[PDB]
Amino acid sequence: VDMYIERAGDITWEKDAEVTGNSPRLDVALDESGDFSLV
Amino acid sequence: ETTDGVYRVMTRRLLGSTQVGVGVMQEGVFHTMWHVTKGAALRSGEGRLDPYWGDVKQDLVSYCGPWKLDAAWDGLSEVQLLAVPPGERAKNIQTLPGIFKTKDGDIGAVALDYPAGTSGSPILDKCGRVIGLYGNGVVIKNGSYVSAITQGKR
Ligand SMILES: N=C(N)N[C@H](CCCCNC(=O)[C@H](CCCCN)NC(=O)[C@H](CCCCN)NC(=O)Cc1ccccc1)C(=O)O
Repeated sequence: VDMYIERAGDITWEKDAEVTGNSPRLDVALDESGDFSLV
Repeated sequence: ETTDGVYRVMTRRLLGSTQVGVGVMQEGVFHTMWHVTKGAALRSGEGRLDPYWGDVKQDLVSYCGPWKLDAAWDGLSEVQLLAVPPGERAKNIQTLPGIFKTKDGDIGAVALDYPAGTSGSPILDKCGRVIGLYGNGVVIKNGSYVSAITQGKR
């Protein structure tokens, strides 16, 4: 009813994409409501 | 339109047109995160997509069929977030996943920060396969955001 979708592109790997972001290892828990929290 | 690809999830119930999330159409099934639609039916043009499966704890939901995406991070190689941010064009962001360590096992995580309306954007491996959805995560001691690589079961 109230929500609709519209296409935004193909699902493809991009050969010349930018590389960024860290790779942290984090102790987390997942509760019954689907929220992660930091341990 | 059941055309494969990545989609914005929009609503007109607030001010103007507002993007609440993103999802993946594959094999006639639309895949997104539960907190985006809250399991509500969706429109695709004149047609209707009814929910089929979902799970609040996984924070995933599928429409028109069961979950189809079964590729998984290999634990070693870099991936690409295909970020679809509100009002901005889709762009691939390559990164090396970190790791959420949980009592039930480890899963990959991407430390990339985007508006909440980017929830549901797919994460891809080098072969172009969707290895999970972006948008369920935590906030680190630095104040930055880290999302799990949330994948369903097929
Ligand atoms: N740096 C940031 N927050 N980036 C985020 C990026 C959002 C993209 C992901 N999509 C969401 O908007 C999801 C939606 C909620 C799903 C629950 N199943 N938010 C999150 O993943 C986290 C959950 C933290 C749970 C801690 N127990 N909440 C915040 O970050 C909300 C928050 C905001 C500020 C302080 C503390 C929490 C943002 O710009 O909102």
